[PDB]
Amino acid sequence: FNLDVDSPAEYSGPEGSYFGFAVDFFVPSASSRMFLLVGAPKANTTQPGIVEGGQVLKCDWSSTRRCQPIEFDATGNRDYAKDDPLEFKSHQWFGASVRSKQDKILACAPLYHWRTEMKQEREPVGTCFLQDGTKTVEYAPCRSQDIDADGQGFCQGGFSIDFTKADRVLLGGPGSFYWQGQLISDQVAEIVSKYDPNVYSIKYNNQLATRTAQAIFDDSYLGYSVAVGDFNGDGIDDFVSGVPRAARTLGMVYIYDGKNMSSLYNFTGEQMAAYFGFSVAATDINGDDYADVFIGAPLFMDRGSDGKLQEVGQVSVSLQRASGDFQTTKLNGFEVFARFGSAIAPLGDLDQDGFNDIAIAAPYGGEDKKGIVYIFNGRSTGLNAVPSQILEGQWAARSMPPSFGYSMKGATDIDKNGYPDLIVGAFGVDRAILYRARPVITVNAGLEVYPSILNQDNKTCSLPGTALKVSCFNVRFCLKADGKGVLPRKLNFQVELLLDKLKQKGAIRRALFLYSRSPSHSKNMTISRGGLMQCEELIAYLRDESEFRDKLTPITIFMEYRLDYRTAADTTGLQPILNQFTPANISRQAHILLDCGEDNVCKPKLEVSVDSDQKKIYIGDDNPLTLIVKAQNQGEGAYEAELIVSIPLQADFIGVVRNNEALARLSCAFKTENQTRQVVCDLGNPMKAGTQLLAGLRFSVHQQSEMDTSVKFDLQIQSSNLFDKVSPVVSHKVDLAVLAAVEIRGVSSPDHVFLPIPNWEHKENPETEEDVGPVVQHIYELRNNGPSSFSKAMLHLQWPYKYNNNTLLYILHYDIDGPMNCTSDMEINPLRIKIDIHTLGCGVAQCLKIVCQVGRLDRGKSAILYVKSLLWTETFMNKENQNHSYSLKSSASFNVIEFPYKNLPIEDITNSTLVTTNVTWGIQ
Amino acid sequence: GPNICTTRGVSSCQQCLAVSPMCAWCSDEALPLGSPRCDLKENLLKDNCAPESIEFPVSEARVLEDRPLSDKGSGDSSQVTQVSPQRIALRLRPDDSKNFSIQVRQVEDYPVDIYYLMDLSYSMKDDLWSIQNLGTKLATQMRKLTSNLRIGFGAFVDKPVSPYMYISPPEALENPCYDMKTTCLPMFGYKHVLTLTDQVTRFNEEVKKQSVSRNRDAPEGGFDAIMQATVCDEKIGWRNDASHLLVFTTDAKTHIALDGRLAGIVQPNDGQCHVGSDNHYSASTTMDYPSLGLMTEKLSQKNINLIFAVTENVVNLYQNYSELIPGTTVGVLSMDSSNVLQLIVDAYGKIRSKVELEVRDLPEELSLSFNATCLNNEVIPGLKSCMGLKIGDTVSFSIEAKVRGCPQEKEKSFTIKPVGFKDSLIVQVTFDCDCACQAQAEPNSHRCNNGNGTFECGVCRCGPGWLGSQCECSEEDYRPSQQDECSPREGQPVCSQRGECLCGQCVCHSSDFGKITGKYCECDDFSCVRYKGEMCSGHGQCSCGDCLCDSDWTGYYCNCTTRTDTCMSSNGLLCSGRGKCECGSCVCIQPGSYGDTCEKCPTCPDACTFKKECVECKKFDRGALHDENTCNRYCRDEIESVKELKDTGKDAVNCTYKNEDDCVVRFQYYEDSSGKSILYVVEEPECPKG
Amino acid sequence: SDVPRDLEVVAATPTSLLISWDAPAVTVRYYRITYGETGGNSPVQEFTVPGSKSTATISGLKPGVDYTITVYAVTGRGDSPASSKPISINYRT
Ligand SMILES: *[C@@H]1O[C@H](CO)[C@@H](O[C@@H]2O[C@H](CO)[C@@H](O[C@@H]3O[C@H](CO[C@@H]4O[C@H](CO)[C@@H](O[C@H]5O[C@H](CO)[C@@H](O)[C@H](O)[C@@H]5O)[C@H](O)[C@@H]4O)[C@@H](O)[C@H](O[C@H]4O[C@H](CO)[C@@H](O)[C@H](O)[C@@H]4O)[C@@H]3O)[C@H](O)[C@H]2NC(C)=O)[C@H](O)[C@H]1NC(C)=O
Ligand SMILES: *[C@@H]1O[C@H](CO)[C@@H](O[C@@H]2O[C@H](CO)[C@@H](O[C@@H]3O[C@H](CO)[C@@H](O)[C@H](O[C@H]4O[C@H](CO)[C@@H](O)[C@H](O)[C@@H]4O)[C@@H]3O)[C@H](O)[C@H]2NC(C)=O)[C@H](O)[C@H]1NC(C)=O
Ligand SMILES: *[C@@H]1O[C@H](CO)[C@@H](O[C@@H]2O[C@H](CO)[C@@H](O[C@@H]3O[C@H](CO)[C@@H](O)[C@H](O[C@H]4O[C@H](CO)[C@@H](O)[C@H](O)[C@@H]4O)[C@@H]3O)[C@H](O)[C@H]2NC(C)=O)[C@H](O)[C@H]1NC(C)=O
Ligand SMILES: *[C@@H]1O[C@H](CO)[C@@H](O[C@@H]2O[C@H](CO)[C@@H](O)[C@H](O)[C@H]2NC(C)=O)[C@H](O)[C@H]1NC(C)=O
Ligand SMILES: *[C@@H]1O[C@H](CO)[C@@H](O[C@@H]2O[C@H](CO)[C@@H](O)[C@H](O)[C@H]2NC(C)=O)[C@H](O)[C@H]1NC(C)=O
Ligand SMILES: *[C@@H]1O[C@H](CO)[C@@H](O[C@@H]2O[C@H](CO)[C@@H](O)[C@H](O)[C@H]2NC(C)=O)[C@H](O)[C@H]1NC(C)=O
Ligand SMILES: *[C@@H]1O[C@H](CO)[C@@H](O[C@@H]2O[C@H](CO)[C@@H](O)[C@H](O)[C@H]2NC(C)=O)[C@H](O)[C@H]1NC(C)=O
Ligand SMILES: *[C@@H]1O[C@H](CO)[C@@H](O)[C@H](O)[C@H]1NC(C)=O
Ligand SMILES: *[C@@H]1O[C@H](CO)[C@@H](O)[C@H](O)[C@H]1NC(C)=O
Ligand SMILES: *[C@@H]1O[C@H](CO)[C@@H](O)[C@H](O)[C@H]1NC(C)=O
Ligand SMILES: [Mn+2]
Ligand SMILES: [Mn+2]
Ligand SMILES: [Mn+2]
Ligand SMILES: [Mn+2]
Ligand SMILES: [Mn+2]
Ligand SMILES: [Mn+2]
Ligand SMILES: [Mn+2]
Repeated sequence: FNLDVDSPAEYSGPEGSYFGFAVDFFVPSASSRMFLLVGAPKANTTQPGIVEGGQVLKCDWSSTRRCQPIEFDATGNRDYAKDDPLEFKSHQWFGASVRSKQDKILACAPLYHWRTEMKQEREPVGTCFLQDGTKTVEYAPCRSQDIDADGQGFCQGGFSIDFTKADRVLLGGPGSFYWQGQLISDQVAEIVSKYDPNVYSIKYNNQLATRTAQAIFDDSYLGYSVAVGDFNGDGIDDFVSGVPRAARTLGMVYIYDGKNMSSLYNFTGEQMAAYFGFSVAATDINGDDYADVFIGAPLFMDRGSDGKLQEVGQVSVSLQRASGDFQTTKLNGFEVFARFGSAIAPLGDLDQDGFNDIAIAAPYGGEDKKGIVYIFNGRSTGLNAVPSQILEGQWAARSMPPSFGYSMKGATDIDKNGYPDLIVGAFGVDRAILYRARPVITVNAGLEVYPSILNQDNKTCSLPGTALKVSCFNVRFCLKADGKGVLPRKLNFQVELLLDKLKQKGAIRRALFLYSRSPSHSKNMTISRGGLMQCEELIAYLRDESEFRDKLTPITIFMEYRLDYRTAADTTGLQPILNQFTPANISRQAHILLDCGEDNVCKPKLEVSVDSDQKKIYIGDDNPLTLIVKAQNQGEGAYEAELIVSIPLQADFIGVVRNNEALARLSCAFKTENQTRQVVCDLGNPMKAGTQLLAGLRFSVHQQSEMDTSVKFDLQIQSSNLFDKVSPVVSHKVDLAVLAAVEIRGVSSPDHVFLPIPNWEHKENPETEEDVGPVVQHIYELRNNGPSSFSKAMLHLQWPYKYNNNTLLYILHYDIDGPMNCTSDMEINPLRIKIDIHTLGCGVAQCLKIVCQVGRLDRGKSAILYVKSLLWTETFMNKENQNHSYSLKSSASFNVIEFPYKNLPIEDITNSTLVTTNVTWGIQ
Repeated sequence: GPNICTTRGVSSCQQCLAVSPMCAWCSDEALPLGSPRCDLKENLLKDNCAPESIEFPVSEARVLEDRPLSDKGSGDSSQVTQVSPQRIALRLRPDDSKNFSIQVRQVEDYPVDIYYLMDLSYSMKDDLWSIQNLGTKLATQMRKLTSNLRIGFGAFVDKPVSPYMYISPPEALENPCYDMKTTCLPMFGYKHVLTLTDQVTRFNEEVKKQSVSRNRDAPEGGFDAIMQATVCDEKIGWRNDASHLLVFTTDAKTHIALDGRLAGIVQPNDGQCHVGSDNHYSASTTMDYPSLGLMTEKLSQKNINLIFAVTENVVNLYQNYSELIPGTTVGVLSMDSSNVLQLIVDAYGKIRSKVELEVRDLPEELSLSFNATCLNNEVIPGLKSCMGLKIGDTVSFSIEAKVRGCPQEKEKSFTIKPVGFKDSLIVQVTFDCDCACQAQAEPNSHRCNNGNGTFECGVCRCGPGWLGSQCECSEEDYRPSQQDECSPREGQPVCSQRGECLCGQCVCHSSDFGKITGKYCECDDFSCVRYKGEMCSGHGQCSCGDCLCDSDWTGYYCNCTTRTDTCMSSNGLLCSGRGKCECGSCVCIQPGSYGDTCEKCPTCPDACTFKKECVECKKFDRGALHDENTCNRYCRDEIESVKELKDTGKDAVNCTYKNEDDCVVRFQYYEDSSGKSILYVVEEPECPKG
Repeated sequence: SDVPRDLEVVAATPTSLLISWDAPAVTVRYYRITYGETGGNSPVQEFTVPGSKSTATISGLKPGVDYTITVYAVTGRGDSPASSKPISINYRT
């Protein structure tokens, strides 16, 4: 919120050069000056026979906004033979990626083409150049004896580059190995020391590079974007690269170890063609010292209010934790086709809040495709997802979109104001803009009113112009100003005081200042540092009792401060801005003395009562807990009476009951501060004697861990009176109950089997299902529905194994879905396998019992048992009374034996169900 | 007695028109005072007060143009009408709603335009057998559904730039095949070949001439061709009032947007027509591949249906791609089974098997509700689409239009149309907000009393600080001079606390974080009901402690959603037919059914138990599915009676049951072979003897 | 240049078969074995085997019916079909 948008620094390169396609800071160690590095990959060069070779310019921040190109190559290409160009610098896009660490700078030409050394060709291997002050070396890892599309010939290395804290270059390229992509890393000192101008393919020691993979990974575009950060125990930055065409175009982000190229972690997009991994970034946003991952998906499509698909873009935020398991949150774009996740730039800590902040840009968003950049402050909870400021680039469109964004670099203080600044490049207009942060002054103000209770008949101080006695009081207000970074020694505030702000709106003015004779007064103030609060003493009187109708309405003294901005010597001008969330004013109320008794002081008797209403609230559900409160004042009037409802932990406020006539519509607010969450409700200002109120308060209780027994609420009435200003503390609790509705269901497929059975031949020694009979399958489901969950339970199955020594339903194999183990008292498949109505239950037949152990079925989940059996055809017909209706009845019982919540009274859950398979005759 | 109108809108005329749509207003200053002027309905008719001066705007929805629905797609019809009505005039007073209805019909013999996009890259030389015949065979199976259809085609390879193309020794520029000891054609972007015409001979002759080219990048980027064939109307020749089919064929995967950055292409696809008279994509080198969203947007604007006909290996890819572009189907290209012949007609059947309404240019201030009547007055609510349809069927939609306030507009318009059709319903929107006699006011001062005052139609109210029945208020305030019943009963304190009651009209602003209004100032406009950390869940405004939810949101807390999309299952039926959709989440109502889409049903009737009802329906004409006339609509599964033969067996479910005639019917059904509901019923079931 | 062939028959039992061939001389991801009856009969089944092994094995019990096999060597990267050409043998049970 502290970026200054009124007067930034605008740098412009030649048109058509894509000036601003890449930006970074140049902070040399040999100079106290700093510079802006801007890439212009389509710029023309003095290089002989080279058209649009591209270049990188050094822009001076001091004055004149003048930019000068940094000279890397300045030469022609090369020769393999008489007329056989050994390389092609034309349209090589040199400067498409620019990165700088300390005095080292690295620029690359991803479209540089080679021809190699074997056969005539043009292969976009790409190349880079590393220069330190004087010496310039060429760096082209993908230019090697591994050629064509199978090798590194099409790699276009230098597409994305980055530096580590160990001065190791991380360089990716999408085209290696039929566009699988590749990451190549080398020591900076090794690059320069090993450089031989007479050797085109240079072998570097201690090079970390990914190898080719299976062709399934082709066209992944690994190395499209890269970033650095450490995600393991070591201090050495580890490699992070987005690979947008990976995972059947879903998009992925690969993380590799900094020690060796071994893979560490993976991310995957949830939507195809969204280009998940188009841009990546690494910062710690929660200040927990663990770097956290940011992944851009500018083509991602969310769904609007009507549910239609629309492309707003999406950015993935993954917080690294102690164990290493990321906690990932997503945020979406705002304008359609704006491509929100196009560029993700860490800007450091912009506000100096102690937590780093980040910037995300939508280059084709804003007003008529002008571009827009959103910045987001981080905090302890992680990255807070709402723009604290919006950067809207204003530039016309000549040929292509003036992409504002698509190139950003932050986390560097160029003005030396103690605050990091931000560069946003726009290659559509061939321009780059530098925004400067502001000092962020945090002002602490306070207001105290003297004898806040006014006695109408106490006329002590009066000097209103040949004085006559009048009732008086003093207004004292103090002002503290402090900040971080560079900022002037003293600040100038403009304070405005308003008396009885509630009135004066088509109403009588009830209080005036003594000397001013006015309801309002203003004064110019000056503070220097924190804890230096400077106050002023003003005397405001109260008009005569007969001049107005008086009121029970309190007199609200309203202080407002301005802080006109004159600051930041030279450097155009830089206006410090106040804190993000800060009061622009404060109020305090005074009351006229009325009905306080002969003691001339109001001493209320406050008492708060509460009824249980619902006695029980169940564990896993969200419950409509309503508390009826009885607020009584049996004493004298209590000023600024408020009902304080302390809701701990899982409890969150819903609202107040408007539907009930017997209950009050009193306005309540949910307030969290000083590590205390609670509900405040106005009982009246003042709350008059004999006042009794009834109002309900709805909440929703989920849980905190487990086995908390009951939940406790705290109710107290408090007021601003000098004595007896509070009620007692009345706490009310409601017991948590365990209720989990568990049902057991079963089906048989088929429900019936019609005898005789097609193609049935009895075999003396059965071999397959064809030799036994059809397939009867019983499915039993044990499902937990109720809010609570059970930790362990038992399941009993009774199967009609045999009737009179011959098999009824021959069980082959049973499977289990969910958390359940099962055991059969009789061996399944003793013979193995390849692959009126008379009721037959396990009671009247031989029983094959299956006992299963079940555990940990939560609210949603359930447990299943699939029993696949063959009907034994050989048993039927015969002396089995061929024509008779048989129903095969299998029973299943369940019993819940344990619960995860202890110290809570529990009740056993048991129920049974039966599954029948009816075998009958269609012809008699 | 006292009502909502007499408690809020007594301040003015226009402010009285916006309290509730039931409120009214009284002009005709004869016999003033004695009653509120903002009362409603016949309460102002109780008092005489009934000249033309009475103000009671009534929201109207009137049909301007309604032509009858057409029957056949010939040229002797009206013009052609698949939507009744066509133009509707809508007049709305603030915070009021009126509802209307619309019929949509798929008409028989509707002309069909088919444009072919063919991949000519080297990977397609093996699959080039499908281009042969085509126009001759394309017509034959299309003759059943549509006479007077027109065909045409164009080709694409890839972007003729950096790595995609061969910049290798110059003989590979003219002949990209120098390696492999063969000769092929030079590559190109999208290339228009044959505009839509009548002659199939002109088609087959020009089709056989096509040969294959070569590029080295595996994704071919046919999306470039899709974008151009959609946005170029004249070059392609897309007709109007005809079905637009764009069929896409490729051997392998495709480029998506942002892929062109490797080629040095940073310019996003503008979605314009860059095809010149030379029938080439001029911007193929200069601008990137079109994104799915831009393809989706432009596809529906031109009412063009996209069809994916791809190789079996890459089918699941484009099948997954098609889910992101609703209204597009995918089919398998193979030398066995159905192939091109019955493929396209099935794809065209799928497109015409669904009817969904799309809304263009809908103003922000009003929202639309949809109950869908698809099958014989089933009045399914909350849904703007009907599935499971055949050509010749007609569906109905009831639509409610409710506006929140009115932004003092003259006229707006929005279009409701079925997706993929030219026929549309245009709704003209006009808002009645200002009183008719408001313009009669003569603006200058002294019109009411003592000069320096305000006025309106049947209204006098003095200015700030003056604020009286004619002109007087506090800064004298006398005695209260009445309680003015600032409360509904005199046994209650001053009006809604909040700055007490002054000089009759209760003045209570207090300026605190919002605006406070009312006759007694009972309307806070800021204090409201909150669901989770936000007021009205951030999806609605707050008026007098009540939430007015934004479009596509309902409920007291405004946390309920109109969307049925997240309630849709894999089969396309909401909640898998096992439940009902409420607030965007399915509530399953069936024994043993659960899941987000209610797709999980481990314990419930399986296979035949559902389908044995359909065979009695279709084959035996026996009821319980034939009673509600849901036979042809519900189960479209084709039933072919087989003679005595249950085959050697594949993945299948063999199912038997006994009918009303006590005969055992045996049948079975195959699972998906390219997908189908095919069902075989054995003729001559088993019955008793005699 | 690059193709399967040199197709032998090694192991013979009362059923099944064993097929061996020579490598296409270029890097191979895997192979695809396809077989069916002679004439214009029913469609053909196919399976897969790795590319570092020159052999394959298939199960099942069927009569001869003038059986003929095919094996697909799948090698393709970039815009080209992932195959070279199907080759075949003719053997009876
Ligand atoms: C994040 O996502 C990344 C992308 O998915 C993951 O990277 C992927 O991880 C896979 C798991 O490690 C890995 O698969 C392994 O590949 C290697 C490749 O070495 C081979 O060496 C041989 C050289 O000729 C060839 O092997 C034969 O097999 C292939 C089929 O794979 C045949 O087609 C060949 O003709 C050849 O006969 C290959 O050409 C290849 O170059 C394999 O060695 C590994 O084998 C493992 O499994 C076998 C059992 O199948 C074990 O016996 C053996 O000991 C190994 O454990 C794997 O197949 C992917 O290559 C890799 N892809 C990329 C682009 O990095 C990444 O792991 C993931 N990280 C996290 C943290 O989730
Ligand atoms: C860097 O320098 C290079 C070369 O010095 C420069 O590229 C040049 O750009 C111009 C214009 O952008 C090119 O000139 C064109 O030539 C073609 C023929 O090849 C013409 O058709 C072009 O348009 C003409 O004709 C149109 C009618 O058909 C007219 O409407 C139009 O006005 C023109 O008259 C145009 O003349 C020139 O070929 C290149 N040279 C190259 C590529 O070598 C580049 O613009 C410079 N970039 C920067 C950032 O400085
Ligand atoms: C009739 O009205 C007059 C005023 O109109 C009133 O005189 C006021 O009396 C109160 C107390 O009775 C005074 O308040 C205190 O005055 C002492 C004087 O030294 C101060 O020290 C006190 O300072 C407090 O606040 C400081 C913060 O600013 C604290 O740091 C400090 O520790 C004290 O807490 C306090 O101001 C008040 O100043 C006078 N006012 C005037 C104008 O004299 C009189 O009392 C009323 N009559 C009756 C019978 O009460
Ligand atoms: C790659 O680097 C990592 C850490 O620098 C190492 O990975 C170890 O691999 C061995 C395999 O024998 C494991 O026993 C260790 O637990 C791994 N350590 C980790 C994951 O931190 C290893 O030194 C390097 N080489 C590899 C993995 O081949
Ligand atoms: C005085 O301060 C208050 C709160 O500090 C501000 O008034 C509103 O405060 C709410 C938050 O409770 C904001 O949402 C509003 O945007 C604020 N209103 C305005 C006009 O800023 C404000 O800083 C000051 N308000 C007045 C009336 O002076
Ligand atoms: C077991 O489950 C049944 C549901 O199958 C429930 O019993 C129902 O309610 C009463 C018992 O309160 C029975 O008399 C009814 O017959 C049951 N309703 C039915 C079957 O629809 C209950 O959850 C459990 N009942 C017992 C006795 O354990
Ligand atoms: C959709 O169906 C409902 C049937 O309930 C129609 O009527 C609504 O019914 C309830 C009140 O019983 C409420 O949702 C609305 O007040 C009713 N709408 C009215 C009266 O217009 C509803 O109208 C139907 N929607 C459309 C667009 O026809
Ligand atoms: C099933 O048994 C395994 C060990 O055999 C055990 O690890 C697992 O926890 C058991 N599951 C249940 C639900 O008892
Ligand atoms: C509005 O309500 C229902 C919607 O189906 C309908 O019966 C009624 O006629 C509609 N009213 C108008 C005026 O269309
Ligand atoms: C297609 O999508 C499904 C789920 O939507 C996924 O399981 C499958 O792997 C995907 N396959 C392809 C080829 O996209
Ligand atoms: Mn590390
Ligand atoms: Mn962190
Ligand atoms: Mn700075
Ligand atoms: Mn007292
Ligand atoms: Mn092919
Ligand atoms: Mn290609
Ligand atoms: Mn191809």
